[PDB]
Amino acid sequence: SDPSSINGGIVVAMTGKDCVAIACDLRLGSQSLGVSNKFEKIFHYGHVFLGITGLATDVTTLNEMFRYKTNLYKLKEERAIEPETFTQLVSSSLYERRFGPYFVGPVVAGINSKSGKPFIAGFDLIGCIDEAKDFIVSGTASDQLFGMCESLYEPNLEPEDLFETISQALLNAADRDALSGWGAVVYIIKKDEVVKRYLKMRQD
Amino acid sequence: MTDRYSFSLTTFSPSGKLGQIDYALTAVKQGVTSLGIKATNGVVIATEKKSSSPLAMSETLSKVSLLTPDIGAVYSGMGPDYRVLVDKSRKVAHTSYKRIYGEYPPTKLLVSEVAKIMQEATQSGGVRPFGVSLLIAGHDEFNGFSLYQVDPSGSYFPWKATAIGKGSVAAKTFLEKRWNDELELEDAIHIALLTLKESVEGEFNGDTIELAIIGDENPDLLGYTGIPTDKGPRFRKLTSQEINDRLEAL
Amino acid sequence: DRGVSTFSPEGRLFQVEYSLEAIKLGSTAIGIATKEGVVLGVEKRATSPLLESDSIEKIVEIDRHIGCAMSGLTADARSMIEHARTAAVTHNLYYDEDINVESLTQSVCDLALRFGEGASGEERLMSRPFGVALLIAGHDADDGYQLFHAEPSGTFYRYNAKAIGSGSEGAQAELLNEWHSSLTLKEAELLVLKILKQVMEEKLDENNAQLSCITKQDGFKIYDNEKTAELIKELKEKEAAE
Amino acid sequence: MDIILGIRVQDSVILASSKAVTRGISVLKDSDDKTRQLSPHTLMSFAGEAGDTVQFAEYIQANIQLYSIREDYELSPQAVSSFVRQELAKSIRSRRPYQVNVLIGGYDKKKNKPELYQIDYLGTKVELPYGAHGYSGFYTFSLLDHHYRPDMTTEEGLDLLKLCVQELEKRMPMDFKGVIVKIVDKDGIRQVDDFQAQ
Amino acid sequence: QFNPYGDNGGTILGIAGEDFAVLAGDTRNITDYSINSRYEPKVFDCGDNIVMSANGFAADGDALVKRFKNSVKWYHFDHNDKKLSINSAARNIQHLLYGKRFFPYYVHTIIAGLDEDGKGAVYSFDPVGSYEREQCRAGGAAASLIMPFLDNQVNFKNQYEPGTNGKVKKPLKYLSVEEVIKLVRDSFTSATERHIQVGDGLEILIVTKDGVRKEFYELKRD
Amino acid sequence: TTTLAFRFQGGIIVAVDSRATAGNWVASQTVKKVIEINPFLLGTMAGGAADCQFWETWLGSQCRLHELREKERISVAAASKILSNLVYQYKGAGLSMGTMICGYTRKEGPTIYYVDSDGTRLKGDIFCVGSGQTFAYGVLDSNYKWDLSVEDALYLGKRSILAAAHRDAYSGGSVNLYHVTEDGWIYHGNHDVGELFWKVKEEEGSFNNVIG
Amino acid sequence: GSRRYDSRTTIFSPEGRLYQVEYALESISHAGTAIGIMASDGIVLAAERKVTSTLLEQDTSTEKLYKLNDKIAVAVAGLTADAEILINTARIHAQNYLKTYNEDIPVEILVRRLSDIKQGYTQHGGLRPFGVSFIYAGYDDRYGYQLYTSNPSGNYTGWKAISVGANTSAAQTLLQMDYKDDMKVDDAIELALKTLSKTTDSSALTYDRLEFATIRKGANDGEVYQKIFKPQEIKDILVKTGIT
Amino acid sequence: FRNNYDGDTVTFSPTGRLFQVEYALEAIKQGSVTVGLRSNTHAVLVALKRNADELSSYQKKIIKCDEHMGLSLAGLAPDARVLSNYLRQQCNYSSLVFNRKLAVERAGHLLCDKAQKNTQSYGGRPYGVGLLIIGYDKSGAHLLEFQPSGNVTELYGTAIGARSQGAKTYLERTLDTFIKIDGNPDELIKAGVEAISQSLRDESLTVDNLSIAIVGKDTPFTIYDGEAVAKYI
Amino acid sequence: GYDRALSIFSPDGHIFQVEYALEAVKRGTCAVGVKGKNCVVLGCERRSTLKLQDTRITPSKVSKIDSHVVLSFSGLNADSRILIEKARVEAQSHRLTLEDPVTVEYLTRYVAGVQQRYTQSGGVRPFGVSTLIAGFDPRDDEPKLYQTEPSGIYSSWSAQTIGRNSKTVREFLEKNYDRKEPPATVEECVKLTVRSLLEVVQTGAKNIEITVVKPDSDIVALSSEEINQYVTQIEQEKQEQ
Repeated sequence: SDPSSINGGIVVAMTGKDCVAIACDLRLGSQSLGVSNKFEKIFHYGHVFLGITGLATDVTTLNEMFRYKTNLYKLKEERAIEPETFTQLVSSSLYERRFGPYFVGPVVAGINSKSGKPFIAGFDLIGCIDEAKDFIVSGTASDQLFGMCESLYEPNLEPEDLFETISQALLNAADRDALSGWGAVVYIIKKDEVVKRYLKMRQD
Repeated sequence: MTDRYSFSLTTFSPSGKLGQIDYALTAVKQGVTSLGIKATNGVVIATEKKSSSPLAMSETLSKVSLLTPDIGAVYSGMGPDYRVLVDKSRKVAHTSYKRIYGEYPPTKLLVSEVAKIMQEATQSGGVRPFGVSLLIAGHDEFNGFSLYQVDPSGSYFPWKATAIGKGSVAAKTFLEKRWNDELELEDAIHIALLTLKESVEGEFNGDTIELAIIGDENPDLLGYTGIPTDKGPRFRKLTSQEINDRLEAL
Repeated sequence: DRGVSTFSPEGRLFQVEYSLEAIKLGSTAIGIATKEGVVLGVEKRATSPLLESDSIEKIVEIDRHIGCAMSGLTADARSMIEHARTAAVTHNLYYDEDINVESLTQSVCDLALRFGEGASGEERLMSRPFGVALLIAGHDADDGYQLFHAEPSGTFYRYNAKAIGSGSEGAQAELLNEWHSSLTLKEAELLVLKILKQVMEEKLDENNAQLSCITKQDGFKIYDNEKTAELIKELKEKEAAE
Repeated sequence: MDIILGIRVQDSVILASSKAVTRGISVLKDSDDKTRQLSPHTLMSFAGEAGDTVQFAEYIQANIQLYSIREDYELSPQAVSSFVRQELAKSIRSRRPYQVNVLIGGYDKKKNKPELYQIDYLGTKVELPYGAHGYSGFYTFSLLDHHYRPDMTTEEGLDLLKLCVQELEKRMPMDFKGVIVKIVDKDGIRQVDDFQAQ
Repeated sequence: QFNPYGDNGGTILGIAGEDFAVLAGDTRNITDYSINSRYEPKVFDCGDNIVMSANGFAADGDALVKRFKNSVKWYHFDHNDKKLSINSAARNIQHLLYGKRFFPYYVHTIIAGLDEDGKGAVYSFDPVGSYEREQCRAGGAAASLIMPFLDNQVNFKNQYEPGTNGKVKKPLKYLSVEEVIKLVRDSFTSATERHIQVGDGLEILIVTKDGVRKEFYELKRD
Repeated sequence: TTTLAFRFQGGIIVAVDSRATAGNWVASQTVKKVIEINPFLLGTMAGGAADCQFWETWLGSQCRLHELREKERISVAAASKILSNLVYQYKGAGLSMGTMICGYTRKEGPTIYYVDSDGTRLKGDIFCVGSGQTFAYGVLDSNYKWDLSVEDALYLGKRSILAAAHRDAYSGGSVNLYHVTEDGWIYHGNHDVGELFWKVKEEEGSFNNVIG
Repeated sequence: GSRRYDSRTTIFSPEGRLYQVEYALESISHAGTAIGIMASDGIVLAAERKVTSTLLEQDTSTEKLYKLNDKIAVAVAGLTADAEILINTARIHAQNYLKTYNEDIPVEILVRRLSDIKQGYTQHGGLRPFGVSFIYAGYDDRYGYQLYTSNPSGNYTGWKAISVGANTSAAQTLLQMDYKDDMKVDDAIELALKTLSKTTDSSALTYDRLEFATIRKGANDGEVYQKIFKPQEIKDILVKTGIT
Repeated sequence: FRNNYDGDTVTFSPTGRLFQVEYALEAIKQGSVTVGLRSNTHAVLVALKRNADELSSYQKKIIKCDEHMGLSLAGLAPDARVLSNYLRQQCNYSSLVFNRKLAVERAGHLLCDKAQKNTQSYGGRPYGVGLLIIGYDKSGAHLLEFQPSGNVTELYGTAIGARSQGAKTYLERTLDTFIKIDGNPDELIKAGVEAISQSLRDESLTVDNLSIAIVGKDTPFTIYDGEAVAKYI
Repeated sequence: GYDRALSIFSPDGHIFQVEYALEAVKRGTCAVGVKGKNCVVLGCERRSTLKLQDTRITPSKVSKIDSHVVLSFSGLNADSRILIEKARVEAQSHRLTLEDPVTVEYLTRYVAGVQQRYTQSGGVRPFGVSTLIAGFDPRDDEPKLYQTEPSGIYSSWSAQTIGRNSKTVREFLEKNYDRKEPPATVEECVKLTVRSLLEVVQTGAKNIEITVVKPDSDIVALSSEEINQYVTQIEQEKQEQ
């Protein structure tokens, strides 16, 4: 019935000291049945990161759509799209389907390659932007994520510390949601490098 | 009724020439001279306000137009064709860019859009090419300042400085002598005024000359305060008075 | 230039008249109607000895009771045949009966003037008139055996006998003297074979000419080469007999 | 629903599909082949809504055969699965959606590896070691979760499926009348005519 | 909400004789429990010796008959005044009805005349075009009361030769126009007695090789 | 309604009942449920009377057009698929039809295709369609052999429809039989259930539960 | 009516030639020359910028070399604006293919599509053809390094080395003379510059009058790289090859 | 001159002429002759059917439009089929929507307007056929003459086609006589056959060559051909 | 919106655009086809106005429409692509609705229909192409060879040629092809094909490509050598006299 609760899944992003983190679970189910434990929900175009929760088919279609648009953008502009710009592109792309919306909860993370400023943003299924400086959450366990993040979060955390924070927020939220979990991946992002880590978690 | 002219009015001749485009270029040649000079911290575009009668109010006719807050344009050739191109350019800057990315387009891309509009009047059915050449000056974060020329064929090229119209050959030569990559905006304005003087026959003052620049942001021309990241338009049209003050140091 | 639906100072449609000129350059076709059926014959006229003659189809079935022969730009006749077959089959679906030969012809002729670049009367999308003429032969209970000549002008005439194509003026003159209200199907066959022989550039044989007929009993049938070969032989014999 | 199972072993993909076609109160046929060969090294099984099922399969087959002739080349399994996903994703938002679930088993001759794709009617695609559509998964995924190994031989794979089918014939309410099994590997597609008692 | 359909009552009856056919119908038109008219013709001569009646929702019945008569007219125009055979009219009517398969003419229609061999013919249609040629057929409000009677008196169903131990069926001797008219009138007097939508008047159209004739009889007006 | 068709040594048997209804009202006992698409093709009808009649008659027109265009008899596969694709275009609109397309071509041999308004198209040896299908299946399944004599096959078919006419309130009237061979179909008459039932009861000893 | 002013851009001449195509080709023959040379380890694209001035900003300029894909590029000879129209649709076709199959588009398929677009303006619509000729340089995992050419007629062909625009006759002769199947990218670079150097209608061949690009599979990686040389880079390679 | 202004219907010549229309009018003069005349009770059409060969039929020239209306043609037959068909529909519309028989006068106005559209727009061509319309409506017998130029006129009698001038003079002379032939169809017909034979020259009207049509007070529009016209030859 | 009549009749009854379309075919490279007793062979000549091409990728002159049918042509290359694509699509559509691949005659009739339509539709010019279509009907072993031209007219041939100098090569075929005894071998058939081409190609081992089509989707193209070998054996037949 609710397109947003058929497949399950969560995404969360946090800003730190000259860095950003975006993480997601790996589950893909069909109601109570777990189907795949390798369904990643984070993608990247150049140095800009996008996480998407909701109906799996739309998660996939949106990734293909944004790969398509950022590719043309690069060819015409002769530079990679920035976080702020891409956020506007997501928003306008979603509002374009105002009355036949994609059932998703997009999340953007990245660092402006020119100002070095960390950036994150969230959206509802029709494009409304939520530009918080601390964290953005999305998915079937969003209430839980808000709870963890509000409690665990603190400003200017170092990459190594932010990693522990984002991970604990993801993990414990996922464990109180039946449709979330089954593996997780975390992305730590810095102006120069990006590290991807798979977390060990409950498999039930 | 119904436009039944669905075939091209511009076609290739045995020699390989596209007649209508050549003829449009000839119309551009008869037009009043206009020019543009790129400095290290700005760009200047200027032309002569060839009033068609002393009873006419030359200010109600702008040959230099703002396209976006950081991009301006000027031309040579058919004034009415220019006017509608400006309307279309301003609109496409929104429909093909601002309503998608939430920011104004970089100079080269808007120029690219204008160029596309002009190319289409070269092949689409039932129309003639635009009889104008444009000089578009602007600024954007990742490319800095730039100056472009767009011809009736839709072709466009970047310049350090150039002139179009009536005495473009002589003016281009005069610019090649005075241009260097260290010029400051005020210097370019000065060079612009000197170049334009050779092209003007009668009166030469702030009421017969139209000149604009793309320089620093003008917070006083924004209209509101309270948002740090919004500093104002870089495009600014000089006043008749500002032009005269500079003519005395000619 | 000049519109495709322009009138000449004499009151004729240029394109239609020029269309008739193309039909005169086509292979000959002859049709003869008797109270025992209607015969249709054509000149294959292959352009090279390597061309497999039986792949030349200038006599086609429209329905069991209707057949037809063409002359002129034969490729132009396909959409006409398609339209005719559809009209016949459709009539049967709508009324549980056979379509009258005349009705079928009138329907094919309705296509004829549907040409132009924007003629005000409907939506005639076809750039030029058809460059082929047709002989439609068939049988229906109300008017029996019939033969019609359908031209690109949209007009059709019913004939007792008719020839179209390169040798039509000559062949028609011959038909004028040979035809009579009591010919038999056999006489008609030989008669078609004879006239074709007179006008054809090549020596008529079972490979460069083809016969067909339509009878109330067995419908439209295209004579296979062996059957016509015998009719050729039988003709030679009667001619050499005086 | 109908039974659609798939499993990727070491050098091949095995597809098993039930043979029954039931309409209301009667089993109309018990030898139905719920599969279409898309290309010499790509097979697709399907289950779902009565008419849409075959219409979709045949439509996809036609398009792939057309691509093969035009390019004189065979699209990789991943390419074919992506084409199929887009078609289903377009369909879910149209006037009347194709209610069809599919499994695509192919052997990629360039990588020399078998591949199994599971796609539902919404255009939801995922690549797996083994898959199933409908109620089948509820009894088979735990079996395979237990007995599956990446290095299994085509023969070990067939014994694994036999185990799955026996569980289905024991616990499922409907009589699906057995399955037709097909193997996809470096040599193409062949049908195991002897599974009625292997 | 708007309902595009209504029910105007009425009953019609068609019987085919060896060289004739009849199509009868009461002349009463109703709405719910009121009478709209005691004399509103429901059976029509459509030309070419064909009689037709589309009973049910009168507005739909009128549109169909009107469209068929016009069909006959165009048939003459497009086929050199050829006479429209009864079997051909039936097929034509099927396409007229099926043309509105998704917004049907709410009628049960019957046509009668002579086939091409001079024999009596009756055709009855489904609201969407299903048709069959028959010996007799009652349609409309009292069809359920009349048809059983016609099966018994016209086709001699369940009737056997006395003394044959129900081993020999009563032979199918065929009825004369006088004998048919009697069954029609009785069918309608019975229908008028038991069905509140039937009454006022009975109008019968008879078709022979000489054309169409009409007879009228009063029915109880209560 | 009860219709059936089956393949065997002597070709194909096709049998149908002839009752039409409208609720519990028996509209007709003399309806044709087999349409002779053409001298070599047969179509059976179940579901909407008009839907079947109109589209199967239309099918015949499309089959005839094929023969004029391709100068060759249409295959049973291509004929059944024409109806199947047509019906699929209308899916969801409310058409109602359960049908069998039966024919014999040199190229395919005896062939039967089941086609319904859901868009289902199936090739097979045996099919029973209609409200009485299960009753026919009962008698047909327990007496079928690929090696039946044209005579024994015709009877099984007739007997199966009879079984259904007896138990299904919505089936009855008479039985219409057909035999399909390469040279076309052969009509094998109309058999009123009224007399057929008693005859079969006495000669066969079955229907022992009814008193007669 | 309007028929009076219709030039009829899509008709045959009595000789069976397409007027507008032949005239568009004549137009192309006056455009700056473009050269493409395919080697064993890469491809080279080189073009002469037609008309220039001291004030022309060469750093921000591009009039002959365009990136279509990350693996495909084109060199242009003819009306720049007509070229941009086609370049943009080609960029779209490539992305559509990637979205459909999740694989980069094979070079020939993209080339055929663009050629078909050109052919269309040749048979229907009554519009003038595009006055453009392209040299496509691309790489895919089915044929490796490829070089194609397409002109106003919509016809396309593959090459080991080719030129379009002005003086192709003289240039083709020179290439056919020094080209060798086993060549290497660096050899190709030199052959390209030398050829342009001998066919230029200009005084000397300077860096400000050139555009250069290569498609190499940089050994230290394993993927394909497109390098659209910068002014300074062209100036360098111009000295090394001995043209200073 | 002419050559430069006769390219299409949308061009006026320097003297205000429309040549394409005039050329269409010429196709009428090349058509076979037909006559029309009426009294106060009946209207009659008489036409000479033309044949191609002595092996062909004589092309019909009279078309029925409704039970009370009909016409005869001269010129392009296909155009007559198009126009008569439009009239059949207009008569049809009038009956179905208003249960009214279409007035002959109204039919003439509809024909005029339909033809006019083809003389002012580009791409189209004027109809190249002339028509004589007869009918009996609520105001009696009527005869109309239709010209491709769009001009329709009501007359007591007239003729169009080749040598039509003969019959026309004869009718313009016989006026006072035939106009009074009331309640006597056979006489009005003979009066018409006599008028048409005033334009003969080639041959003489035969049985499979003559075509007659009549409509009147208690006479639906009916066509007589062959044997049925024998008693008038 | 563009619908000008480009193909119209001229006073003498000709349609010049169709006629000039044929002139474009006369200018195309030569193509030939000869049918054996159990096969059909298609040969084409390769231009030499420019040589330095990459044979691997350059589009070949013979195209498969389906696994059992091929098409070659003479005339404008770009135009042929349009017809080839439409034919390929029609072949798949036919398998989809009839559940049987197209016969060679059907496919030919379809391609010819497209060509005819472009001779009497507004706003378009005729295809400057003539084709040779060969193959084997499903489950049949009798060879098939047809030819189509700009007008839309088509027919079958024992052997035929189109393109430049086709006049010459047709003569060679008319007095070298016996219907009584067609090349009973794939080899002697490919030989007759190569011979006919040499009459006009003027020594061109790399200027002559051949494709052999046998029953049941057995289609294969010869390599330079395989062909070069046929040329060699043939130049001897001459010198040995």
